[PDB]
Amino acid sequence: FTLIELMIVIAIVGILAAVALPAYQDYTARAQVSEAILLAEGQKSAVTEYYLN
Amino acid sequence: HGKWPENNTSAGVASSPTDIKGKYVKEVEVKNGVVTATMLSSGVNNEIKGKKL
Ligand SMILES: *[C@@H]1O[C@H](C)[C@@H](NC(C)=O)[C@H](O[C@H]2O[C@H](CO)[C@H](O)[C@H](O)[C@H]2O)[C@H]1NC(C)=O
Repeated sequence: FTLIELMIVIAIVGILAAVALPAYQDYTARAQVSEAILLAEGQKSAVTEYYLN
Repeated sequence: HGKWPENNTSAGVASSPTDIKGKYVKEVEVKNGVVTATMLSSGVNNEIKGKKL
């Protein structure tokens, strides 16, 4: 008898595929969301520039 | 003449103060020697708009 050793595999086979993937496509999103933010960084002072002058 | 000029005409400058003006300045009046200058409106956000020096 070994099957419970196979059972535990197929328990490992059914993986979670952690929410630490989709919370980190949401924070990979935070990466390229930031890529949008880093654009905004340029306009921060330029928009400001119009706003002040 | 031995006293401060009341006003522009006496000072010998543009009788209308508003004619004397700046890129961001509204007018310049003589007031018994004291030279008051009024600022324009927008051109800055800042709390100067129409204010006096
Ligand atoms: C210029 O500032 C002097 C101090 C004024 N003179 C006096 C005595 O207050 C002048 O005003 C005299 O001249 C004007 C000329 O039209 C007028 O005749 C007034 O009656 C005077 O007092 C001031 N000049 C002006 C044009 O206000």
